[PDB]
This record gives sequence, structure tokens and C-alpha cells, in this order.
Amino acid sequence: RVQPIKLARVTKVLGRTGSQGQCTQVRVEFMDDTSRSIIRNVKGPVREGDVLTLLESEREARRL
Amino acid sequence: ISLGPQVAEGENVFGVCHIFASFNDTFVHVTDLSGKETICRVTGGMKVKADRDESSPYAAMLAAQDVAQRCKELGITALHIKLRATGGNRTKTPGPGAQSALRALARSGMKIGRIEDVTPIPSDSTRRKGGRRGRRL
Amino acid sequence: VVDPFSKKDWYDVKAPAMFNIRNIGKTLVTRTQGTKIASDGLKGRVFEVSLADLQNDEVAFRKFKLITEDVQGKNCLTNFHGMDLTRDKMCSMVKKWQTMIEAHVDVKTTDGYLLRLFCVGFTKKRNNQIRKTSYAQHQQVRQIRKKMMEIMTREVQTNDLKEVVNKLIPDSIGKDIEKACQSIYPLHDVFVRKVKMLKKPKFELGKLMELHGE
Amino acid sequence: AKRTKKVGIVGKYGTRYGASLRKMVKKIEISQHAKYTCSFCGKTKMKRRAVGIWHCGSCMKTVAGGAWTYNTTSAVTVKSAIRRLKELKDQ
Amino acid sequence: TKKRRNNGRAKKGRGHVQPIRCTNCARCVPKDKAIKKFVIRNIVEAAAVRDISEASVFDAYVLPKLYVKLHYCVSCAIHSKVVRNRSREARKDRTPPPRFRP
Amino acid sequence: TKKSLESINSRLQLVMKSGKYVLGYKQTLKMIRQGKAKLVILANNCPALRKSEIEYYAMLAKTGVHHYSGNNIELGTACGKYYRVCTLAIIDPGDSDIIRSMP
Amino acid sequence: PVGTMPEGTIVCCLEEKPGDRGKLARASGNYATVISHNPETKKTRVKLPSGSKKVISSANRAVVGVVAGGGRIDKPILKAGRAYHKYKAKRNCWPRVRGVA
Amino acid sequence: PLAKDLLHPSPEEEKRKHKKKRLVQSPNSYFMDVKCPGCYKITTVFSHAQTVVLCVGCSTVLCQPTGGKARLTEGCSFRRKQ
RNA sequence: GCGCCGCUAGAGGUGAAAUUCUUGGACCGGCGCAAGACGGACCAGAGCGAAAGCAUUUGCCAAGAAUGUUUUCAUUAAUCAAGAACGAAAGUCGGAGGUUCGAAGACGAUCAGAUACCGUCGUAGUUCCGACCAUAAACGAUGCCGACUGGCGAUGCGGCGGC
Ligand SMILES: [Mg+2]
Ligand SMILES: [Zn+2]
Ligand SMILES: [Zn+2]
Repeated sequence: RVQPIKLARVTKVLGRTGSQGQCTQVRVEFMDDTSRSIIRNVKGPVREGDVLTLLESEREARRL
Repeated sequence: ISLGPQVAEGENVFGVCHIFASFNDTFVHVTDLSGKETICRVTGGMKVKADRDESSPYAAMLAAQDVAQRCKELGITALHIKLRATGGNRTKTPGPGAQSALRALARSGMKIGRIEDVTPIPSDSTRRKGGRRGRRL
Repeated sequence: VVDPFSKKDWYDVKAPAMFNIRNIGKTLVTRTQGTKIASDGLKGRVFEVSLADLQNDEVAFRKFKLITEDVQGKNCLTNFHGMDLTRDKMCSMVKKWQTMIEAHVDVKTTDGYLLRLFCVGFTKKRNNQIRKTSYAQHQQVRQIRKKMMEIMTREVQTNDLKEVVNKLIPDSIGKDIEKACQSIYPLHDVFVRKVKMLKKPKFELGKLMELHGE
Repeated sequence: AKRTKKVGIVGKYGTRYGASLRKMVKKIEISQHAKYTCSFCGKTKMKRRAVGIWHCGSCMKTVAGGAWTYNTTSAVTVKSAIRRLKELKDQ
Repeated sequence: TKKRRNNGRAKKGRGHVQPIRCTNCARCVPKDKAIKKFVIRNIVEAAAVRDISEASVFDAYVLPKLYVKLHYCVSCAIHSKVVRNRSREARKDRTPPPRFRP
Repeated sequence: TKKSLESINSRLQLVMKSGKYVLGYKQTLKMIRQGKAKLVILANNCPALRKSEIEYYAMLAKTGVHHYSGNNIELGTACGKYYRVCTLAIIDPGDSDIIRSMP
Repeated sequence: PVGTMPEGTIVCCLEEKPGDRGKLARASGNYATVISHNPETKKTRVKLPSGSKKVISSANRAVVGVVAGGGRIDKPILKAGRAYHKYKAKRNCWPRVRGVA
Repeated sequence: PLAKDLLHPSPEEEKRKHKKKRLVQSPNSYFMDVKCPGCYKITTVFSHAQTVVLCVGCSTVLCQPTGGKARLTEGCSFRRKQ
């Protein structure tokens, strides 16, 4: 709950998802170590090499 | 003080943690080393009010938060895990409330010992509740 | 209304001195309130714990049961109750195209310790074996099943309870029937799987503290 | 000679009382009149006295077995449990 | 028309086999029709391992497995894509599908 | 209940062919008291004082006792005649090994 | 007594308070099953033939078995005569005239 | 194979068939001479025998009769005759 | 399911949902007992059986294919109207039995209308012993017996020869 809301830079664009192409898939890095990664899904145009912000760090991986 | 056994600083006391990772609900019922003394049986299905979202991963995430904020409260430190499922007659693969009720636990500063699938398994018993042609959606 | 954690006290659990690491853990129990006194509210409890947090080197897929037979203040003494394996190791060694064989025997001791000895075993694929089914014939399986219980009758009946439980930490009964079976058909994964206690002899306080000496 | 096909012992009732009753009674009524074999002298001399009592004709020994027969399944199911409790927990 | 060389089932010299029941829809099938799928899934879902292994109480800890034998009925095998409509001159094979672990 | 009664009876029904044997109580009671009896056979259905004095005489004349696990008419086909028999003594078997049996 | 016998055994003709010399489960083919001893506060419970369990004293002397004469009512009376002698040696209650008539 | 001769083949593929189905039927059996260790009488025991064979002098077992071909107790003074 | 302790307000259940269980404290964890079926993973284009059908150990029997056979008997064989035996499941009948599942039926839903798919409950029945009925997609949709006519790797039970 009480966590510092963290900026995050991406690895490669891993394609569209979300049944309409309205989500992308970016798999950010958490700014401190280069081995801590999680596969995620943001909406909006990417431009690989950006820095996006995570409201919280522990939600879900996209696999059913 | 009245909570917490007298333990050294760099060590840890063990209490097992049963995870009932089923369909329609999940339990993150924690207890002592023996299993007997119920310490905190908090449920994902109590903290969501939608009833589609009782089995949901997000409920089982915060289900692990309330028990970890209670685990460190009494004094129990490191949790062996005794993951289950619906078991026996019914399905045995865990529900949505397995990983989110286990990954959220280790992010919540809490040491883990032996995790183990301890769902019940029959030796050919208990005619299943579907009928011959089964339940049909 | 009242906070029920704070009516309790914490003990500590000690195994018998047959093992290396004695400090098992810390059960908790509420105090004496009228009839429910602070001993029989925890005598006979079962403590599931492995071996790798009870020995120094030993493998972790084997676990013991323990039963707190007496409490001497802070200490909570135990005694042997039974052994079993982890299921995910137990059905890791079950493969396709190799025949499971099994035995189950009731063997008591010289002390009043009726025990039920479960041993499984699986046939072995040799180095150069090109065919796939390394099964067995059934008259091989019958006399192999004769060999497996009849060894662990002699492993248990001839001498006392402590050398039974001192034997099977490095799987010495299991490696023993491993040694005499591969003259008939080869076996490679032999685990004395699960021991079920049935009888408890009269609860004499002696043999208990014999295990809680040095 | 074979005199009749589908009465046997209940030909004595004749044309009375029904047909699902006399098909019920001729199973019992051949049983309670039969000479069972005595398990104590090896002879076929078991004779139904008043109900419950059975009595060996020779060896003179009386057994208080079943009511329309000599070993009701309820007795043997129980007897195979009493001699199991004598070894399970040994009391 | 006859569709298959067998009659759809993997038995020849018998007359009766074990009846089992399906996983999801619980439907009774003979044991030698049903589509098995054995699952050896790493129970921690290995993305979530570098978040527990700091919190593990050892260094070299064998993370366990999970051994669940899904054996679907053939009605729910196709609907959940675990098998596929095949073609009439690529039917005749009993080869298992290739792995592609990475 | 499946494969070990061919020991006691197939040894027994061979003496029925060759060796001398006596059925009944008071044939064997003459044979047990003049020494020529060698191995009495007591069925399961003997009365418990017939069972407990032939065992007493067998202690007196130094012979063996086989308890046949079976009814005294089940020993009828084990002999091979259409009687019942609780007690028999075999006194001179031809070439069998009932002396060399389990007791 | 029903304190010594193990649970699940089959008992006829028992006492309802200790020393009563036989009261329960005494008709033909009936049996009370003892279950669930209480080690301290020594009561047991049983299972009387009406399916009602009853906590009784644990020192009720009882006889182990089942009452002979079982399966008795599994033959119809089948005529009016042999019901008259069934109820001539018991009571005088038998020709029961309906209230409506 | 239109061109096989089946009245004068090799005498070795003649062996590689059944005891029937040959050009002429003839058994795998034979009579084999056996000296038991410690006697003087040569024994003419059948090859695929069925009995516990004794000897003239050696009043002990000569062969173990079994499934296909009888098995002598000692690997003994053994020759195949005629 | 019944006890027995521990603990909290829900648990159950579905696409959602309610009937239903519950602070005379269920659900969960633990120690036990009891009763009933059924014998998972090993289990396969393997075996056995005339066919239905057969899977936890040790067990009193009795049967059989196949192979081994310089054994015996010396056409005793093949299919077979009339007629016989065995025959899943359901059904009937009697007595034990009643755990699970569940025809009927009772509700709760979704529906235009649901006497149906789904959910809780639930009788007869699923279980045994005995006495019946001879019907199945009893399918290999291929009668039994016998011979002859391609191959190739492989399989099971024997037998033979071998690094
Ligand atoms: Mg009236
Ligand atoms: Zn008699
Ligand atoms: Zn399905």
C-alpha cells in the first residue's frame, strides 16, 4: 500500500494486446538494477527508451 | 509486552501458512508451527464487495497484505507454505488466488521456507457431481 | 471483545537427541483458565517438519510427524510418530514405462511399537537399453515384494525402537532392499515411503527422557 | 412326479391371499422348515423350534440364531466386527 | 464413411476399459478416448522467483514443481484449443508436438 | 484361501491309496494305546473332551497330533469316503511324508 | 461396561443409569452402537435403534452382541388367524375398530 | 523373387525355419551322451527330456527337466552323439 | 458426517445470480473415531477371456491358450435346425445397506414461454446376498474353419543360438 510511486524505463516493444490494439506491452525496468523486470501493459504510443510511471509494482502478468 | 516469543535478532520463528487456492474464493489462513493455533484466517472474499472479484487475483493480493500486517504483529516471522486446491473429487490445479497470494507475501517483507502442494488426492473415490454427460455450459 | 493473543504463552519444541538440530520451533498456547490447563492442551500435537531443517546435510523431501508426549516448563518434549515424503517428489519418480512395485507390512518392535512400513520401488532402465518398456514379469514382482517387507521385518523386529528410527535418516533400510533386489530385477528409486504408528505403550516416562539426555 | 410349477410350499394356501404375498412367503417358508447342517456335530439335524431357537436333533445342542433362518447376515456382519476389535486396538 | 482406421479410440483387443470423468465438464469418457495433457508447471510461476528468493531462508533452494494431470474430454479439448482440427493427409501420425522450450 | 492345503490333504489322500489307516474314535483309541498309532488327526468339529484326551494319550504314547484345519465332514473328502470323521490315526504309511509334515 | 469397549462396537440390552440391569435395545434384532467416549467427565454416547444418540453414563454395564430373533417382521402375518394368537398371548387390544365407523 | 529354387537350397536356411515347414520334417532334438561326475555308465538321455534322470551308479539327479531343453546338474562330461 | 480444541464473519455457489449453510458460532487448520462405496499417478494402439467384461496385498482351489516334446491314441474332424450355458447398464422382487452421485419431484435462476441445459435439496436407484427379464452402436457396423499370395521396423508369451 505505502510504496514510493516509481518511474520506469522499458525494454523492447512486445506488441499489441487488449483485443483492440489499445494496449501496448513494454516490460519496464525499475531504475535501480538491470535484472529486476516485470512484463506489463500500458496504453499510449511508446517510443522505446521512454520512462513511464507505476502506481504500484505488484499486480499481474499477462498470461491466461 | 505479551506478544512474541523471546527470539534473537538475526534468527526467525516458523509458523506454517495454509493457502487454499481454489475457485470462487481463497484463504491465506496462517497458523503456528504445528498448524493448530489459528493466528490469522483472513480471506480475500471478505475484503471485496463484488462477488465476481472474490476469486480475483487483486483480492488475493491484499489478502496477503492483511495477514502479513498481522503476522509481524504477534511475532511470528517466517512462513512455510502449504498451498492447497479444491482437491480430491474436484479439480486440483490452483485457482487465481495462488500466485497473487504468494508473490504479494514475499514483497511484504516476510521470509519463506518450504512451499508445498498439499491439495487432497484420492485413490479412485467419490463419484463426481456432474452426471454422466457432465455439466454442460 | 478482548485481544486473544495476549492471554497466551510461547513454549519451545525439542526433538529427541537422536538428531542433530534440537530446537524445532515454538508452539503457543493459552494459559490455565479453570479446567483447560497448559499441558494437555498441547500434549499429542503433531509437528510436520522436514529433515533439512532438522539435520545438517540430509535431503528435504522426507519429513517426520512428532507427538509432544510431555512438557517440562518452557520445554515441549516430543517422540517419534511417523514419516512420509513430499508428494511432488513422490510423484516425480513415477514415470511412464516403468512398473511401480510396492509393499506394506505391519511390524512391531521389542517395546510395543506396532509400525506399518510402506516401501515403494521402481524398475530401472539400464545404460544401453534400447527398448522402452522396462517392465517386469509378475512372478518377478511377487518375490520382489516378498523381499522388500521381509528385510524390513528384520530391520525392525530384531532390535528396539531407537535403532529403527535411527536407521532411516540416510535411508538405510531403503538402500538395503536396493542392494538385494537388483539380482532379480534392477531398481533405482527405492524410498521407505511412509511409516504409520498405531500403538503407544502405556506412556512410561522413562524411555522419554532417555531420548532427552545427551 | 413334478406336480406343480410355481407354488412349491405355498400350494397349501391355494387360491387365496394374493400372489406377491405368496411369492414373498415361499422364500421364508422353505427356509424355516429346512434341515440345516449342524456346525457342532457335522450332521444335518437343525430343527426350528419356537422362533429364534434352533436345535440340533442329535448332539442335543441348542443355538439361539436367527428367526426365519439360522445365520442372519446381520449377525455375521457383527461377528466379523467383534473378532476384528479383538485385534484392532486389542480391546 | 469411416473417419479413422481405429474407431476413434485406442483399444483393439478388449471389450471394456476404465471409465473416467473429464476435468472441467466432469463428463464420463473411457480412459482410452480422452485427451490427456500432463502438466509439470513450475509452481512459483518463475517470473515470481527473484522476488521470493531474497525471502527464502537458504541460498541454494530447490524450488518445487506441480504435477497436475489434465485429461480433458474430447468435447472440451477442441473448445479450449488443446487439440486442433487436422487435415485428412496430415491425420495419419502419432508424433507428439515439438517442444520449443525457449 | 488360495494355494496351501495341497500339503495336508494330498499327503493324506495318498495314504488313502497305500498306507494303513483307521477311521473313527475307538479304532484309533485301540491304536493309540498299543503304540502302533503314529500320527492322530483331529478335525475342527470334535467335542472338546474328545479333542483333549486323545491329545492326552498322544502325550502318553509319544506320538504326534495334527489339527486338521477343517470340518469333520470336510475331512471326509480329504479322506475319500462318504462319512464324517473327527479322528483318524495313520499307522503305517506306504511312502508318504505325513510324519515329515509341518509338526 | 461401555467405558472399556472400543467405539463402533455393537451392543444390545444395556442400562440407562448404572445398575439398572438392562433397559435399552432389547427387542428382536436391535443393537445400540457405542461411540465417542469422553475420557474425563466419564460419559459416553450410544446410538439407540431409533437413530437418536444418547449420552449415558460411562459405567453402564452392557452385553456385547445383537439380539437373536432378528429379521422377524420380514414375513407377513398373511391371514387374520395367526394375528389373533400373536395378540392373545400379549394383551387384549387386537380387533381395533376404527373411530369413524 | 520369381527365381528362388525351393528343392535344393542351402542346408543352413533349411535350418533357419520351423521343425515343420522344411523340405522334410525333422526335430531339433537328439540323443546326447552324458557321463555323470563320479561314475562309469554313459547315459543316453534325451535332449528335450521331461524327467528327473537318475544313473546306474550315481543315485542322484542327473538333469533338471525344464521348459525347452533339460539342464544337467553339473556341467559334465558331455558330447553330442550320432 | 460425528465429536473435540483454535479462530474470525461470512462461507458456499454462478456468465452474473439467488434458494441454502451460518455469532446455540459454520467455512478453514489440527487430533481422532465411525460408516460406506471405489481401488487414481504406474495404465499403453499391452496382456487375459467364447462374449459381455477383468487393476490394492497375501492368499483353499479349479480352468486355459501358447511354447517344449524321436510321447500317446490313429480319423476320433468342420459348420451346425430342434434345443442348451453364459450375457453390460437400466428394470422388477425380497433382505441387509445407505458414503458419494442422483431418474422423479420440490424450489432458485435465465427466459417471450422453461415441466430443460446451470445451482442447493432430494425419493427410487447406484452397494452386497439371492430369485428374475436376454435387450444394446452386445461395433471390427466385417459368421466360423482352412489354404495360398508383398515387405519393413516394432510388440507380448514361450523356445533356440550367441560379442
Ligand atoms: Mg381398523
Ligand atoms: Zn448338531
Ligand atoms: Zn470436458
